[PDB]
Amino acid sequence: RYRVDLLNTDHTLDPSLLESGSEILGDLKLQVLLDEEYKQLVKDRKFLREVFVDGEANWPLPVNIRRIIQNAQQTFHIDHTKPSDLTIKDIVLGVKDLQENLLVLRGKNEII
Amino acid sequence: LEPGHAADQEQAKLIRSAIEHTTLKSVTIASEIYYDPDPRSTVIPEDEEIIQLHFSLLSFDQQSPWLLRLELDRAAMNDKDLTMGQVGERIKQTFKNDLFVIWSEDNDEKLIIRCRVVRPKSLDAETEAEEDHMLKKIENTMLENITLRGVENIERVVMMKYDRKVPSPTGEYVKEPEWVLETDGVNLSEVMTVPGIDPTRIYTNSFIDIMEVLGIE
Amino acid sequence: DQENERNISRLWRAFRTVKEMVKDRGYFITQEEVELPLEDFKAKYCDSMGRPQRKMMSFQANPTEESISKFPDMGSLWVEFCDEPSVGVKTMKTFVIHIQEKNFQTGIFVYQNNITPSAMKLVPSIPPATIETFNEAALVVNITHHELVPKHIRLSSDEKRELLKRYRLKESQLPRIQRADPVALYLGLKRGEVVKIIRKSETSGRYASYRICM
Amino acid sequence: DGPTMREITETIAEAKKKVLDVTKEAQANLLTAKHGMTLRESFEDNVVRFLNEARD
Amino acid sequence: EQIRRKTLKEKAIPKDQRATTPYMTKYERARILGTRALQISMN
Amino acid sequence: TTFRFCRDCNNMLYPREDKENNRLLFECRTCSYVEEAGSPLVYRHELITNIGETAGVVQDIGSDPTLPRSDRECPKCHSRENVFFQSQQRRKDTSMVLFFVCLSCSHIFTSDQKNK
Ligand SMILES: [Zn+2]
Ligand SMILES: [Zn+2]
Repeated sequence: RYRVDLLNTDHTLDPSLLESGSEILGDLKLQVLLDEEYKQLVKDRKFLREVFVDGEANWPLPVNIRRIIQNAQQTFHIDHTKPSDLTIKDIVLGVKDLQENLLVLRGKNEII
Repeated sequence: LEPGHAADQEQAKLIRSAIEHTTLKSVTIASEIYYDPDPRSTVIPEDEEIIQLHFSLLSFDQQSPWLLRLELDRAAMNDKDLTMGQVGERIKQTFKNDLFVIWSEDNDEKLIIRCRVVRPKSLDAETEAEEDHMLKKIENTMLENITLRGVENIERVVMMKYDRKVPSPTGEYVKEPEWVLETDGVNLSEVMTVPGIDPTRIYTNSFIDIMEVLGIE
Repeated sequence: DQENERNISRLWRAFRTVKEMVKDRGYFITQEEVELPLEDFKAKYCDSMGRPQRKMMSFQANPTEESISKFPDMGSLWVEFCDEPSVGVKTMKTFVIHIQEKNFQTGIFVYQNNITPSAMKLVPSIPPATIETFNEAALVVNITHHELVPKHIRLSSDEKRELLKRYRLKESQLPRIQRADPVALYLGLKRGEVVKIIRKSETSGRYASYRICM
Repeated sequence: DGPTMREITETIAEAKKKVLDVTKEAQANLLTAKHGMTLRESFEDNVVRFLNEARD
Repeated sequence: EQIRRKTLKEKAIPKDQRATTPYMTKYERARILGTRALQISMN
Repeated sequence: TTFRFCRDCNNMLYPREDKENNRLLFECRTCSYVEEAGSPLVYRHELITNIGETAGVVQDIGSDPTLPRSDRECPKCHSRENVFFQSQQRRKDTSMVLFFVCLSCSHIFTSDQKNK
């Protein structure tokens, strides 16, 4: 579900999923971004298994991501056949800056 | 239980024996006081074979003629992991050498333990008048103030098989069963220190004892 | 010797808990001596005929360089294990003057059963020397390893000042931890010291509270 | 309807038969006690369990 | 305390270092609407 | 334990140690009455008890209309009709074993199979 490898075939990405899907095989810096994202996901998995020892997946959290995904799919009419305009670096950087935009405390010191 | 010994039923039985407070009141059928004039042969015909090994093993010239016999229950030797030797040595070390104790073997048809109070060499013209009452007082503190095994404030321990979720080596979460000891009564400081358990996972219904033992957080 | 093995296991677990305590306080205790096994424990700290001795069990520890950088006000620590069950006035006096002559600011006395009140009254000694008495039965199991006990980290003076400044707090407005709490005794907290408590949160994953020692 | 009421009556009757069998075992002292509870408490637990599962 | 004392001008946090949320709260919105409507109802 | 009373003042007797014979003799504390003990047992205390379970059996126990009747076989006189009741001791841990009283010969017989 998560590992994307641009240098192998066991976890390769299908070129039909995105416009720049053929020329990204064998890339290095994009593979660096994927390795960083997958390492962060593995660390998240380990942290979640540390926090929830019983491995319960359903927990109360603020923003329903699934509803927003479905609203975007139905608003822009995702046909799930046309290749996507998204580049992978744009996806990774967008998720990262979204994480930096989730502000609960607005202080400008190390403790806050 | 210890995480490497979680599914061991007999090890959980050993822990249950190690933590449950068992006294002589839970094991003894009856307590009787007899008069045996000499500490060589008994006057009771049923324990003639019991005395004639232990008396021949051995002192007796300074022993009181009063005898304290306790008859125990066979089923109490079965539900509780107890034998005659453990009870005998516990009673011996509680009363030191002031009370000479012998016991029947575990294969005997009657579970009889016999006790005699050793007399001093000084002349006592009035102690023998109340010697029966003194032996009754010894028998009173014998029944409930002697703990055969386990830690205090533990009424009884029952044994459940709960179903915890453990990460499988393939990555999934599997419903691995575990033998867990539920307890009535709280002695959390003492129960945590016994071996064979996991002291990092012990939980108590009384959160007051958690704060006193583990901490405010 | 059945009881002696049980006491030897208790003493070995207490020694491991003491080593973990000293390592968590910031002093230099290496990892291989923390998990010293029972067979190597009996090979060193037990005599020929079997009784474990406690005089050579007593040891000395020094703070790490990181702990000097964070706390540049403490030096060595002395941990003593007692032999007699009831500690008299004379043994306590020899312990505190041995601390005095070797210039120890902290001394951990691990007694067996009890401290006599005639020796307990002089446990407060000349500043900055501090004496902490621990019972061996309370140290068989390390409480910090329990799943309910979260991570307690003692804050420095500058960290405490920054914490009070950024939240605009006074000392009394912080959550409190008493100076008899088992984790407070484990960390050796003095009055007015703040611990950052990092715990698991089911709503935000990680949560950092703070508690001042009263 | 009638077949369902007959089946319900049969269920209640077979639960009463099980309760009677447990009662005969207890009155013959052939019923073992569950751990942590007496003979009468175990008998009452078995009877209540049988009647509750009958009602269900 | 440590950063502010009594009722000096240090009570007023300057605009460049305001750490509160830039969003109007529901209580702030309710009281602003109430105060403005009360003023408008009094000409 | 068979408590024994003095034959003169009707007060209970107590065991005495004597060094003349070293025997068990019961002594009256009131009028100095001496008699010879028929048993060495001077004190008995049962923690589990088997007496009192058949308490209340009288010559007209079958006249009680509330007592249930059974059809069990009396193993003394072979009579089907009899009354029965549970153990009359009110301990919490007592068993539910039935005691049957035959109404023809007043014989007590239990339903206990562990004993039999
Ligand atoms: Zn008389
Ligand atoms: Zn009959």
